Amino acid sequence: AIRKKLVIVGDGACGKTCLLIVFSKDQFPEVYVPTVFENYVADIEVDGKQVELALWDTAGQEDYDRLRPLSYPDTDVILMCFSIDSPDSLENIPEKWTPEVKHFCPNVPIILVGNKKDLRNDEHTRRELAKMKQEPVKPEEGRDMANRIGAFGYMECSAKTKDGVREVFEMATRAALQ
Amino acid sequence: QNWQHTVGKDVVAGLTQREIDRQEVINELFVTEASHLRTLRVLDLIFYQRMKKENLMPREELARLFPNLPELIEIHNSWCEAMKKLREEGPIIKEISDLMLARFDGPAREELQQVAAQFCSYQSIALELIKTKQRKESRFQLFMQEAESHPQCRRLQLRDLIISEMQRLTKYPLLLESIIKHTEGGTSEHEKLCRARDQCREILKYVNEAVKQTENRHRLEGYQKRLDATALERASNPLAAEFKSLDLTTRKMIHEGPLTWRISKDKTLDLHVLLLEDLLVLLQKQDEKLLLKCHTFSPVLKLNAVLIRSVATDKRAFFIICTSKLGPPQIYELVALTSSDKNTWMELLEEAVRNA
Repeated sequence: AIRKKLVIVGDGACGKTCLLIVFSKDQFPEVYVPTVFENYVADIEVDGKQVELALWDTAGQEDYDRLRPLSYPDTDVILMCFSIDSPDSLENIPEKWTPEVKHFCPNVPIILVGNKKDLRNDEHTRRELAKMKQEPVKPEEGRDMANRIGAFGYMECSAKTKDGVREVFEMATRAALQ
Repeated sequence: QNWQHTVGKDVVAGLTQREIDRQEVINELFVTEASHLRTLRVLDLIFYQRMKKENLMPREELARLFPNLPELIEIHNSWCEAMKKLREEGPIIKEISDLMLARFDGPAREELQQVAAQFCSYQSIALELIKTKQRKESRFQLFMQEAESHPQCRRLQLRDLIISEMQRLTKYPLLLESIIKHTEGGTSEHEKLCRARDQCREILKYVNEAVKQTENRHRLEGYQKRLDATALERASNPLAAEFKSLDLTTRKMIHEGPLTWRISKDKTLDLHVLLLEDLLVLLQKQDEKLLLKCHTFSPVLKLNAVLIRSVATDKRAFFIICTSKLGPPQIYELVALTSSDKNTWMELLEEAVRNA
């Protein structure tokens, strides 16, 4: 088989775990959203090729600088996430996540993912961030940050609706093959 | 599956939504604990017991990869049994805090953190070793493909599997924080879960520190053997002469990283530098050698005799200023890979300075 290792990184609460769940289940969990995603091998097809894509969550490792790197070895693609409803999370992409992933996963493609896009226009969201003199992350900011950090691609999705979830992983899988 | 639609099927309707949510999170803790235990048992049976009994590697290598697996198992097994005792008194679980404190507080915290630290600390090094050995020893490689082909590995490699103690430990604050959210505030129960959650974080802090220290010592041991302090037994500035027998093996390392040294005018000098506890060591990378050479400038700074300063035009550079009145009226200008990096480097250096 073609076996590839994917590791997903980014700030806590920016939807990492949820994202991995919808992709692997192809359903947003209706009744209960689980905290835990165990290491899991998912099957995906891209550009006609069958792939075993090993999925590693890092939720809960954000505070622990010398535990997180235990996840990095042999990584074939990184999914680097920020949440569209948190421009704080986007500023941490160049600030924390990129230098760490470049240092521990050199020459490994990165795909930058804007999670939670279903909130760019949630009203309740816009205010709370208008409080802090902020507003939802805009697509152009996402794409410019991708080019700035040298990402293979930029994608957005929403786990709630599933919109773009599959595509995130398809891109991530194409990146792992190049 | 799922608690509502699972057990609690008859009992679900007379409960509030907050109490439904609360029982789902519990249910998830309990089911994932069993699942973790099962994973440790695949490590045991498919890999460890077989490595031992067939002598796939020396005893001393094996003990570094599985220092204390039986003990680790029993930590999680004991708690799992206590969980099951609880589930027994009816499918709606009630107060849970005592069971949490019984694993994560007091002596129980001291035990778990020590046993996990011991199991994880050396892991990155022992997995490199395992990777090497697969590359170099056809029998070991064949034994690995074979063991990993077993169904219980669920298509995971040993290494996808062995990291699970660490990942598990990172789930506990999240699990607790989410039980708490659905627990009635102002209860002893709520207060005690908060305590348990705080203790889980501390335990993670401890395991973090153990990995750090164990990796850093092994790395420094490696650096020492590549250390050329030959252009020092007769230096040209007594500033640098005392470090002619410098042993990195006796200091703790805080940070390390590549740095470009604007030593003069549009001349530069690529380094790899170690932020140790008492010292900043500038090293030059000769092939696979590490040179502690002069220029002239000393290549080793005592941190109690420096100041660190930012830079007005360059978001990547920072200054190191020797205030030891007998030395460089010249500063050391160092450039990091990036602004983030230069930042990181700045903070750690300011901190280490403060404590020097």
